[PDB]
Amino acid sequence: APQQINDIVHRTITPLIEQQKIPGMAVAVIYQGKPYYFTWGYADIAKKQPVTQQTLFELGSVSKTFTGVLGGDAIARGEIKLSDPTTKYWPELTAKQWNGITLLHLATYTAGGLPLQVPDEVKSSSDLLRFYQNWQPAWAPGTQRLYANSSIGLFGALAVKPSGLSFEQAMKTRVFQPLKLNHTWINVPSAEEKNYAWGYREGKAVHVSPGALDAEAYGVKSTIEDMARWVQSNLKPLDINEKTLQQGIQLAQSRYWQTGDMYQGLGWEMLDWPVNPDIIINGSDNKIALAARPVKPITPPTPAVRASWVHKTGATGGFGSYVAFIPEKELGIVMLANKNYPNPARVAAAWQILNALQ
Repeated sequence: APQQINDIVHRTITPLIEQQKIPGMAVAVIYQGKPYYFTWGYADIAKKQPVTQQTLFELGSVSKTFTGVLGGDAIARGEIKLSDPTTKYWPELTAKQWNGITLLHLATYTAGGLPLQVPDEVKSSSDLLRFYQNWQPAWAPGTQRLYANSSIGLFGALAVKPSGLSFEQAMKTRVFQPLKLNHTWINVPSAEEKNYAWGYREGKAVHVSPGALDAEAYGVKSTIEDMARWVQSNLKPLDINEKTLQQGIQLAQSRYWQTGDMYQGLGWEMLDWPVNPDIIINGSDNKIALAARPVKPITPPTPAVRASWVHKTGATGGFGSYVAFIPEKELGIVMLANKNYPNPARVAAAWQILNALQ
């Protein structure tokens, strides 16, 4: 098998890299619960530093899966409930449109049309309150899914408030450290900058800029080894000894809403396996992924289904990442690249590889 894995990966990824002009890439395949690593190209082109298994990539919105699991862990500690009103955790949010908007709604993009980004002009805490106080919803809570950093970003910031920890402290102590993710960072330390790839965008070497709620929505950087361990932990939560973290991983894969063939978890998105690859490939194009779509609630939320395709795309200006896994098959893939290339190309490649190995 390890050479069959090698050949399916090289047959699929090597043309992808040439077609998309990807400067550097790391891939981890989880096959029967074990990781196999592959690297291509350069972490820093100007310096000709190749990608290795310790290169840090920006995860972009794959960070939402960490936020979802951290929120699930808070649920399992009894610190929050997803049915709780947002205003329970932010009493200054007095404006009337927030009546009935819950943590569930924020976590799952169903608050009623919160926008894709927090505006750049939002810098201070008072800016952020004014932004949400003045937001006018386009839909009633719990009726339309509209993917939004301003939604799940706020979920993450509020979910950690009963703990008394900052979002970064909560994430480090409750998720990163129990799972031994020792090269995963919301802020890369000075000592670790040496491993931090440059992102590349139309001839420019770039790193993600600070923004409001960035840690919660798109701010994690990680290595291909830590992301393989993240997939392992999400594939087999019963191997995790911290009970509320085990339960939080499970809660993040519960099915809270359905739209089309897709189910919204906490951060993670899920479809039944085997999946029609046209559905996930086309559905990752921004024409669908960024569109408003009607949702139906699932009641009670379906406990994490083993025969699922569980996945998340992520981008920053200079990076493109993708994670997919199938709990029933103990099978998954991470793809990290320092160019933001179109999602359907990532999904089709990842599906080609896991399909071959099922």
